[PDB]
Amino acid sequence: DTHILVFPFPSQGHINPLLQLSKRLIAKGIKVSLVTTLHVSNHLQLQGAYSNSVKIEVISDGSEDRLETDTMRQTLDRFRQKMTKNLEDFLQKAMVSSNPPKFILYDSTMPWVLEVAKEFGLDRAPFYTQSCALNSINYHVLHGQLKLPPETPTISLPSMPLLRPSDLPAYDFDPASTDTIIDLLTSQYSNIQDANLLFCNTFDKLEGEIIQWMETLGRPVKTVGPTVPSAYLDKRVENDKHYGLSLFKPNEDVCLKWLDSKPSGSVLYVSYGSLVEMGEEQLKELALGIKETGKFFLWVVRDTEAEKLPPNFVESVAEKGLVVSWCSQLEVLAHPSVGCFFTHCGWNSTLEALCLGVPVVAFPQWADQVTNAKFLEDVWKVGKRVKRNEQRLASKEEVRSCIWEVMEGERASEFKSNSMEWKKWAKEAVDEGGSSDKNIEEFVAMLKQT
Repeated sequence: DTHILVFPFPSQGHINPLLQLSKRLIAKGIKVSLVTTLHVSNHLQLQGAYSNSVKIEVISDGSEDRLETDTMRQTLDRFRQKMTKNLEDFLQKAMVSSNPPKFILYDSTMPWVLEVAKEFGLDRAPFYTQSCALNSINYHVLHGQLKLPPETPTISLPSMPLLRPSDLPAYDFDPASTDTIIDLLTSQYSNIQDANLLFCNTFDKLEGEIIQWMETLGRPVKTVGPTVPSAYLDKRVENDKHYGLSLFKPNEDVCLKWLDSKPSGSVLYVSYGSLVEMGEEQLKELALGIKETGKFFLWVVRDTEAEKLPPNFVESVAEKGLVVSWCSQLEVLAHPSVGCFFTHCGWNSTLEALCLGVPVVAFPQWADQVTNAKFLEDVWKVGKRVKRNEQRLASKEEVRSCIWEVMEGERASEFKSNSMEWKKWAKEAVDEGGSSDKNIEEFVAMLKQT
């Protein structure tokens, strides 16, 4: 039996994609051990009950954890030194055991894993959990064809759409972290020469040209996405309705009953992200913009954010708006009453919109979200970006008009038509003989050749 290690970066947004790939691998008979920290194993129940369940390997004592006093460098230098020793310690034992691991698949955000694999003579592959488009951008920043301040008003990278400065990741919301973030991002492409493969959380129909460009860098590139549960795609992995490894523990939901009573394709599902902190002025323009559409909306917004809503807002939308602390985004997006998705354009939510065939109103906030929004609007053509002002503030009218344009406007039919197509192609890719299934089959066969 073939054994591999999967080593995600310990942050929500990064763990899910690897857990999901780990499920496709165990479904093809690979034994998977998940290498992770004391902190992640305490807050997630990763241990399934079965013979083929992912084995959880805690390799840290918690002393590598982020302190709230830390400057980003401090958090990263410490994480690296301690986790480097932890992995080395783990491999010193694992590699001389009964059936040692034949591979380590690690989040591309931890390129120092490659150096450890190299010392132990262990086959290794980084996993790029965000768009291939952002692999092009960061590679070009690394090799100098692109600067941290864009040197021109239009950027034409090879095999890419034209990008403006406002289409490029904005990592500068904390002008103290920006350089640290960019060096960490650009450092994921420096040591690829020694990578067995480069895994990408995308699919060939979505980013084909960019993936073909990446293949020119000299290593085999395997598209294995989207990492969305099987029950919403090919449905070949029994019970796969959630991101996690252990048996799904349903919350008590009010959202689906509410959606059941609204017309087919009628309601705007609103989520500007579980991690985004939105200022009160923008929050109010967003709220009144949604209200000024007169459409049914379901808005999921956590209590610390909900606190910042205009005092009488929730009461004023008693008829049309359901504003709640939690729903299952996957179950909401899959619901026939949901016609449009107002999103922050995080890669994970972007893949879910594409997979579940829901047109978007793109309200990107930080980082790769701006580039994800550019592709959703101009490349995949499944909706529109809220126009924002010089101040970056999106007015209530620009929120209202954008929602109306996507849901009711001239290109409304086109957005839905294109979303149904991307839903088909996404399912195709992960279904038997799909571009992604074939990359996973190929990988599994290679592993079996030890």
